[PDB]
Amino acid sequence: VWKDADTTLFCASDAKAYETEVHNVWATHACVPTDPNPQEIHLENVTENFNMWKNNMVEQMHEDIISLWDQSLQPCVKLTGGSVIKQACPKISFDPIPIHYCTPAGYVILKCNDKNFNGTGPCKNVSSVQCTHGIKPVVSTQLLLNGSLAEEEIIIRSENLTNNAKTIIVHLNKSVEINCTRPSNDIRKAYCEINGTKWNKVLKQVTEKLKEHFNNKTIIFQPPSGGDLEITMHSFNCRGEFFYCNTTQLFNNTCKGCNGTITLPCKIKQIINMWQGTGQAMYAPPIDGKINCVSNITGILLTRDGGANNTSNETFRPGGGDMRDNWRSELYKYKVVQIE
Ligand SMILES: N=C(N)NCCN1CCN(C(=O)N2C[C@H](CO)C[C@H](C(=O)Nc3ccc(Cl)c(F)c3)C2)CC1
Ligand SMILES: *[C@@H]1O[C@H](CO)[C@@H](O)[C@H](O)[C@H]1NC(C)=O
Ligand SMILES: *[C@@H]1O[C@H](CO)[C@@H](O)[C@H](O)[C@H]1NC(C)=O
Ligand SMILES: *[C@@H]1O[C@H](CO)[C@@H](O)[C@H](O)[C@H]1NC(C)=O
Ligand SMILES: *[C@@H]1O[C@H](CO)[C@@H](O)[C@H](O)[C@H]1NC(C)=O
Ligand SMILES: *[C@@H]1O[C@H](CO)[C@@H](O)[C@H](O)[C@H]1NC(C)=O
Ligand SMILES: *[C@@H]1O[C@H](CO)[C@@H](O)[C@H](O)[C@H]1NC(C)=O
Ligand SMILES: *[C@@H]1O[C@H](CO)[C@@H](O)[C@H](O)[C@H]1NC(C)=O
Ligand SMILES: *[C@@H]1O[C@H](CO)[C@@H](O)[C@H](O)[C@H]1NC(C)=O
Ligand SMILES: *[C@@H]1O[C@H](CO)[C@@H](O)[C@H](O)[C@H]1NC(C)=O
Repeated sequence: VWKDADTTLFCASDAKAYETEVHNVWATHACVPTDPNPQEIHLENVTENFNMWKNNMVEQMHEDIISLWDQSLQPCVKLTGGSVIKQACPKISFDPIPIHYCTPAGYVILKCNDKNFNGTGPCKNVSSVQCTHGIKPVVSTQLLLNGSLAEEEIIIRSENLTNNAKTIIVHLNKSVEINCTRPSNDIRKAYCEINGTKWNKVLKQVTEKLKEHFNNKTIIFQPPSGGDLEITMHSFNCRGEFFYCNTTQLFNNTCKGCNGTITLPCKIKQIINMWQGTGQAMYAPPIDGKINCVSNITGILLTRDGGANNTSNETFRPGGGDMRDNWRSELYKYKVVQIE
């Protein structure tokens, strides 16, 4: 027997000894070793209600990544309003690793094994576990990177699809590779390569699905309508450098004669609007050599235009900024219960 409850979680990872990569270093002192023998217990004929938009695990993971980034990605200058601090900012080794979130004695994690689970409402195939799976804490905007994939169809996730102020998480069932490079020897100019055939096939399927939720209306994609570079661009961190990539070529409804390699223009930025809290961090110029990251696009962050009930269209724009939706997109099938 159990009841919905919150408690302090603990983390587990496969961190290595002597490795200087910051995620490894942080997991070495902040987490325990991964469960050598994990085994979930199935709860026969048990239906449970989940709410990925109201999940204290998300808040706790957010706390951890903030602590991780604050211990590892030390900006040269942090203009956090008023006075400014110019601490140490050596170049570091940055590559996220999987982190497990685990419950203490007296608690368990309920796991939604419904393959069409959209993140809210009842779950028919419930299992109990001691730790979540390994979740990579990938910080990004617009595109969710290096995550898990929907096991069946593309899933639409939203706290309330009818309210246009609620972010939509698109969970893909097929990943799309995005290959980003800053060639060696403008040191800040880069480019991301995406296969256009693939991207346009998935993007078409996303419109088909969104049609299902918006009574077969005309689905239109448009670039963000204003804001800072972090959300009008696809932002992410590659080898400790902050990439800002123009996704206009991705969120055009054009696709013809357009089906080759899509080349997104990118910049490595030194001055960043932080995602942890309102403030500005400045880092040193980028490192030498070929900077390259090959990542899987496993989801999209979408915001729907308002003032369209009286039209025949629904316009969708890439979103982002609140990193909790990134953790949400992986924590959606977990919930913490107390053993009564
Ligand atoms: N948890 C709650 N409830 N609020 C937190 C909000 N608090 C306050 C201030 N916050 C902003 O103001 N933000 C707006 C800002 C643009 O002005 C950009 C920020 C960004 O996402 N930065 C970013 C940097 C690097 C990478 Cl790689 C990346 F993927 C993203 C988001 C966030 C946290
Ligand atoms: C229910 O979940 C279990 C894992 O706990 C899985 O093996 C099984 O295929 C699931 N059943 C359905 C119908 O999805
Ligand atoms: C998710 O599924 C539940 C089923 O109970 C439904 O009530 C809810 O509207 C769905 N949400 C979305 C965004 O499809
Ligand atoms: C990228 O996707 C492929 C297939 O979708 C998968 O096998 C691979 O593990 C993924 N890579 C990462 C780093 O998640
Ligand atoms: C992904 O989901 C779409 C529907 O959203 C479906 O048409 C397609 O066949 C699915 N792909 C795979 C590989 O399951
Ligand atoms: C969803 O948002 C719409 C639009 O504001 C609102 O009218 C409706 O009450 C919301 N639904 C719920 C269940 O809160
Ligand atoms: C990524 O792009 C670079 C430059 O275009 C290329 O040299 C490299 O082979 C690519 N790698 C993959 C896995 O696509
Ligand atoms: C792009 O994707 C399509 C379909 O997924 C594939 O057939 C094609 O070979 C890819 N293009 C390149 C240059 O790899
Ligand atoms: C992205 O590129 C398009 C076309 O070159 C341009 O109109 C747009 O201003 C760019 N995005 C930003 C945020 O500057
Ligand atoms: C995604 O995973 C690949 C393989 O592990 C890695 O090379 C890449 O840097 C990751 N991307 C991000 C944005 O962390």
